Amino acid sequence: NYATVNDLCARYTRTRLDILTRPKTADGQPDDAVAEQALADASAFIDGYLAARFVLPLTVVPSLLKRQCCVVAWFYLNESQPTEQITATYRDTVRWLEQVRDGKTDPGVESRTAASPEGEDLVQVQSDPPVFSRKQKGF
Amino acid sequence: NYATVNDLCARYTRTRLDILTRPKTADGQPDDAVAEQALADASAFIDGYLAARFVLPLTVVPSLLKRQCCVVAWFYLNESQPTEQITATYRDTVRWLEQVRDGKTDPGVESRTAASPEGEDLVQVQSDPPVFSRKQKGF
Amino acid sequence: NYATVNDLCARYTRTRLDILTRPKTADGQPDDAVAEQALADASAFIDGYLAARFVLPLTVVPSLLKRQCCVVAWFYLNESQPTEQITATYRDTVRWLEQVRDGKTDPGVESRTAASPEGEDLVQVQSDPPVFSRKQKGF
Amino acid sequence: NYATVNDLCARYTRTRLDILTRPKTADGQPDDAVAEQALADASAFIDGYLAARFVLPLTVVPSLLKRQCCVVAWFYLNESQPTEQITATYRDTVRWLEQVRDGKTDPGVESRTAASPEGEDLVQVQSDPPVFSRKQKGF
Amino acid sequence: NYATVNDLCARYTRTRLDILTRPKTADGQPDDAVAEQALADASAFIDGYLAARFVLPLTVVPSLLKRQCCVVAWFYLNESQPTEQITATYRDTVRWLEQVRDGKTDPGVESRTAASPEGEDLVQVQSDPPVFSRKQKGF
Amino acid sequence: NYATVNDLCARYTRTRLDILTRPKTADGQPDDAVAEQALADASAFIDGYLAARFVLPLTVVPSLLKRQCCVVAWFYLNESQPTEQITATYRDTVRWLEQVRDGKTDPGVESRTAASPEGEDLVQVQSDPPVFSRKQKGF
Amino acid sequence: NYATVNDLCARYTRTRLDILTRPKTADGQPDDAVAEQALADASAFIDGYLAARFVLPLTVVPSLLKRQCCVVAWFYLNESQPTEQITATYRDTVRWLEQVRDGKTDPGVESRTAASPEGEDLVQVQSDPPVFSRKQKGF
Amino acid sequence: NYATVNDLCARYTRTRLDILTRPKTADGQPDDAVAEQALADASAFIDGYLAARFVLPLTVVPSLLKRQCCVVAWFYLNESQPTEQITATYRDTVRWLEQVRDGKTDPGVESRTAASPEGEDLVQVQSDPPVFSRKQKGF
Amino acid sequence: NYATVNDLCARYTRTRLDILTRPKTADGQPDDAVAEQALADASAFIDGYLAARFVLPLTVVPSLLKRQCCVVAWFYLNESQPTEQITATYRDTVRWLEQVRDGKTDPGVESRTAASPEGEDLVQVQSDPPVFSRKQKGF
Amino acid sequence: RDFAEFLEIYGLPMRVGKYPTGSTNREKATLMQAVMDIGRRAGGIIPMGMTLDFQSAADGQSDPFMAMIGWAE
Repeated sequence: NYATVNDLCARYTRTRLDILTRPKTADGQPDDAVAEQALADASAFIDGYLAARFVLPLTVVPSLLKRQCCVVAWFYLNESQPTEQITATYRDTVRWLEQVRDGKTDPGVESRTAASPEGEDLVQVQSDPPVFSRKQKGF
Repeated sequence: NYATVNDLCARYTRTRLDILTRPKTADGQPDDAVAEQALADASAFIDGYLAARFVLPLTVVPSLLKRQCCVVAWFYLNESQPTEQITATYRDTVRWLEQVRDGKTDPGVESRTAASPEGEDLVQVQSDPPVFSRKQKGF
Repeated sequence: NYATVNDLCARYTRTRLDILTRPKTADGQPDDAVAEQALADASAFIDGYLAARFVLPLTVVPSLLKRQCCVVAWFYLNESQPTEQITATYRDTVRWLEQVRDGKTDPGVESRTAASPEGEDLVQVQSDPPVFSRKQKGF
Repeated sequence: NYATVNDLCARYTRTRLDILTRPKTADGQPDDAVAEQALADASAFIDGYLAARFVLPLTVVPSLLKRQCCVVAWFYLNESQPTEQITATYRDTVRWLEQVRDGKTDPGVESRTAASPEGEDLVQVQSDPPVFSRKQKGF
Repeated sequence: NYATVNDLCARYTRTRLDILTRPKTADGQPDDAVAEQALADASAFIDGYLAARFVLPLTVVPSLLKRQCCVVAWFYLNESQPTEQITATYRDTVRWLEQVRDGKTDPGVESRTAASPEGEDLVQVQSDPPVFSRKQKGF
Repeated sequence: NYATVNDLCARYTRTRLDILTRPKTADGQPDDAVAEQALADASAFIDGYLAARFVLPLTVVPSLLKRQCCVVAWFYLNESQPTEQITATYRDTVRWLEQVRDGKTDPGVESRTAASPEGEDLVQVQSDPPVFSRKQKGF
Repeated sequence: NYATVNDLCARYTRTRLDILTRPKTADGQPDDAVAEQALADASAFIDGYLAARFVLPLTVVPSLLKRQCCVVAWFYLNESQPTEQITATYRDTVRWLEQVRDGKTDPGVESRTAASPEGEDLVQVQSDPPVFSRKQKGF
Repeated sequence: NYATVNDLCARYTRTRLDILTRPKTADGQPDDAVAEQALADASAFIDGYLAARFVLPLTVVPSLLKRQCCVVAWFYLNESQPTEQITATYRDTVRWLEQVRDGKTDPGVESRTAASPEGEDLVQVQSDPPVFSRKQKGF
Repeated sequence: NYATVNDLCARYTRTRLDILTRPKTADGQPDDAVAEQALADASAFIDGYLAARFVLPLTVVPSLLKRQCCVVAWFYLNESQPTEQITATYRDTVRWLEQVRDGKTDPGVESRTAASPEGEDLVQVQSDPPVFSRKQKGF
Repeated sequence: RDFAEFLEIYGLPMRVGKYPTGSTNREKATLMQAVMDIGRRAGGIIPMGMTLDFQSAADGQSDPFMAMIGWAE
C-alpha cells in the first residue's frame, strides 16, 4: 500500500477514525483492520489508473500518491454519509487520476531524489534493416 | 462470487444487514441466503461487462472487483428505499464498469503479485504467407 | 419463465406481494396466479429484446435475466401507483435491454459454467468459389 | 381481440371496472359491453401499427400484445380523468408500438412455442435471368 | 358519418351529453341535432386528412376512425370550456391524423375482415414502349 | 357567406349572441346585423387564403368551411375580451388556413357527394410541338 | 378611406367612441373629426404596404381591408392606455400586412363579385426579336 | 415641419400639453415654443432616415409622416418619465423608419392624389456606346 | 458647441439645472460654467464620431445634433445618480452615433435648407492614364 | 432517329420560375410570359421572393450514336 494507518491518522484525527471504526468492528475496541482494507482498496484503485503508463509494482513511488491514497481511502470509509467537501475532493482526485492515465499530466517524482517510475514503451515501430542509407558510406 | 458475506459485513455493520434481512426471511432469525443471492447477482452483473475483454472465469481477480461487487450488492439490497449517496455510488460503479468494457480504463491487477487476467485476441488479421519479403535473402 | 414466484418472494417480502394480490383475487385468500401472469409478461418482454441476437428459447440462461425479470414483473404489479425508485429501476432495466438488443453490451454468461446462449449468424456473405487464389498452388 | 374482459379483470380489480361502467350503462347493473368496445378499439389501434410489417390477421399472437391491449384499453376507459401513471404507461406503450412499426424492435414470439407472425416481403427486387454467370459452366 | 349518436353515448354518459345540449336547444327538451352536426363536422375533418391517400367515400371503414370521430366531436362540443385531458386527446388525435396524411403510419383495417380502403396511384411514371429489351428474344 | 346566423346560433346559445349584440345596437332589441357583418368578414378572411389554389367563388363548398367561418366570426365578435380557449381555437383555425394555402393539407370535400372545388392550373409549362418523337412512326 | 365612422361604430359601441372623443374635443359635445383623422391615418398605413404589389388607388377594394382599417384605427385611438387584446390584434394586423407586402398571402377579392385589384408588372424582361426561332417555318 | 401644434393637440388633450409645458416656460402661462422645438426635432429625425432614398425637401408629403412626427415629438416631450406604451410606440416608429431607410417598406403616397416623393437614382451604371448591337441593322 | 445653455434650459426646467449646479459652484448663486463645460464635452464626444466621415469643423450643422448634444450633456451632468430613462436615452444616442460613424445611417440635413456637411473622399483609387481606351477614336 | 431526337433538345436548358404561394392569378401569367421572353442578351428584374433557375434537360456526347451508325454502315 502507498499509505499506512499512521499516515491516515496524520491527516485525520484519531477520534474521527475511531468513530468510523466503531460500528464496523464486532467488539467495543476500535479495529484498524477496516482501515487497512480501505487502504488496500485505495491502492488498487490508484494502480488501476497507473498501469496505463508505468509498470507495476512501481520502482519509485511519487510523493503525491500517498495523499491521493489517503483521500480516496477516507472517502471510502465515509460511505454512510459523505459531506460536500469530501465528495468534491474525491472527484478532484479521480479527475487527476484520469488526467494522469490519459497522459495529460505527469505524476511527478519523489522529493528525496529526482527519479520517475519505470514504464513500458508506449510507442514502438518495426522495420527491416535500412540498406542504402546515408550511413553506408560505401559508394 | 467475487465477495463473501463476511466481506459485506466488513464494509457495512452487521446490524444494518440484519435489518435488511429481517423482512425477506420467513422466521424471526435473520438469514444470509438473500445476501448470497445479491452477491451472486452482483457477480453476474460485473461479469456481463467483464466478458468483453477478458475470458471467463478470470484467471486472476483484480482487487477492486471485490469493492465493486460489494457496492452493487448493497445497492441491490436497498431497493425498498435508496438514499442519495447509495444511488450515486452505484451510478459511479456502473459508469466505471462501462468505461472498463469500452477499454477506456484498465481494471488493474491484484496487489499480491502483478498479474492481469487473460483475455482473447481483440484484434486479429489473416493473410497468406509473405513471399518476396526482405527476409527471404535468396536473391 | 426466467423467474419463479419463490424468486420474487426472495427479493420482496411475502407481505408486500400478498397486499398486491389482495384486490386482484376474488376471495379473501391471496392468489399467486396474477404473480405468475406478471412473470410470464416479464419473460415475454425480455424475449422481445433477446430475439435480436440469440435464438429462442435460450440454450443457457444468463444469471442477470432472473433479476431483470423480477424487476420488470414487480413494476408491472405496481401499476396502481408506482414510486420513484421503482420507475427508475424499470427505466434502467429497459435501457439495459435496449443496449443489449443494439449489441452495445453483452448479456453475460451463467455463473455455474462459462457458456453464452447460441444465436443466429448476424453477418453473412455469399460468393462463388475462388478460382485463381493463392491456395491453388497448381501453376 | 387480443384480450378478453377476464384478462382486463385480472390486471385491474373488478370493483374499479364496475365503477368505470357505472355511468356508461343505462341501468343500475354494470355492463361489460363498453369494456368489449374499448378492447376492440385497442385491438384496432394495435393492428394499425402492426400492419406495417406483418400480414393481418396474425398467424401467431405474441404474448406482450395482450398486456399492451389491456393497457391502452384501460387508458381509453379512463378518459374522464387520467392519472399521471396511466398517461405515462399509455405514452410508453404507444412509443413501443411506433418503435415496432419502424422496425427498431421485434414484437417477440409466443412463449408456448418459438414462432414469429408471418409478414409480407419488405424488400423485393426484380431483374432478368442472369446469363453469362459463373454458374453457367458451359464455356 | 363514421359514428352515430348512440356511439357517442357509449363513450360518454347520456347525462353529460344532455347537459351539453341543454343551452344549444331552444326548448327544455335536449336535442341531438347539435350532436349530429358535431359528428358531421368531425367526419368532414377526418375526411380532409384521409383524402390525401384514399379515394372518398371509403370502400371499407377502419375501426379506429369511429373513436377518432367521437373524440374530435366531443372536443367540438366542449368549446365553452375545454379541460386539459380533452385538449390533450384532441391534439393527439390531430397529430395521428397528420401522421396518416403524411404516410408515416397506416390507418389500419377493419377487424371483421382484413381489407384496406382503396386509393389512387400515389406514384405514376410514363414512358414509350421498350423496344430492344431483353424480353424481345428476336435477335 | 359560408355560414348563416342560424348556424352561429347552433354552435352558441342564443343568449350569448344576444348579450354580444346588446351594446352594438342602438335600441334595446338585439340586432343580428352585426352578426351578419362578422360572418361576411369571416367569409372574406377565409377566401383570402382559399384564393391561392381554388377559383372563387367555389363550385362546391367543403363542409368544414362552415365551422371555420363560425369559429373566426365568434372570435371577431368577442373582441372586447377574448378568453384563452377562444384565442387558441382562432389560432388553430388560422394555422389550418395557412396550411391549406401552402398546400400542406387538403380542405376536403362535401359529405353529400365526393366533389372538390375547381381551381386554376398551379403548374404550367410551354414548349413547341415535338417533332422527331417516338410517336412519329414515319421513319 | 376604406372605412367610415359608421363602420367603426358598428364594431365598437357608440359610448366607447364618445368616451374616446371626450378629451380630444374642445367643447362638451363629442366630435368625430378625430375619428375621421384616425381613419385617414389607418388608410395611409394600409396603403403603405399595399403599394408594393397593386397600383393606387385600388380599382376594387377587398372586403377584409375595412376590418383591418377599423382595427388599426381603434388601436390608434387607444394610445393613452392600450389593453393586451388590442395590442395583440394590432400586431396580428401588421403581421398580416407585412405578409401581404412580401407576397406570401393574397389580400383577397370583394365578396360581391370575384375581382382582384390591378397591379403593375412585378417581373419584366427585355430582349431583341427572336430570329431563327422554330416559329419561323421559312427554312 | 410635417406637423403643427394643432395636429399635436388633436392627438393629445390640450390639458396634457399644457401640463407638459408648465415647467419648461418661465412664466405661469403655458408656451407652445417648446412644442414647436420638439416638432422641429422630430422632423429632423424623420428627415435623417428619409434622406437615404428621397431628395429633400419632399415634393409630396405622405400622410403617415404626420402621425410619425407627432408620435416621436410626444416621446421627446415626455422625457422626464416615459410610460411603457409611449416607449413602445416610439420604438415601433423608429423600427418602421429604419425599415423605410433600408428599402424594406414603402413610405406610401398622400391620400388626396396618388403621388410618391421624388428621389435620386439609387442604381446607376455607365458604359460606352454599344456598337455592333442588334439595333444597328446596317449589316 | 452645437447647443447653448438656453437650449438646455428649453429641454429641461431651469429649476432642475439650478439644482444640478448647486453643489458644483462655490457660492450660493448657481453658475452655468459647469453647464458650458458639459456642453463642450458633449460637443467633443459628438465630434469624435463625426470625424470619421465629415471634415471638421462642419460646414452645415444638422438639426438633430443639437438634441443629441443636449441629451449627452444632461447625462454627463446627472453623474451622481442616473435614472433609468436618462441612461436609456444616453445609450440610444451613443448607439445612433456609432451607427452614423459606421455609415449605416445618415446624420441628415438642416431643415432651413437642404445641405449636407462636407467630407473627405472615403474611397479613392489611383491609376496611370488609360491609353488604348475606346475614347481614343484615333484608330 | 434517337440521335436526332437528342440533338433537338440539346444545349438549351429549361427555364423555371418559382413564385410565392400568395401570388395573384394575374401575377402568375406575367411571370409565365416573362419566362417565355428570354433570348439573346436578356435582362430583367425579379423580386426577392421569386427565383429563376436554368436546368439542362439533356446532356452527353455524339460519340456512341456515331460509333453505332458507323458499325452498322
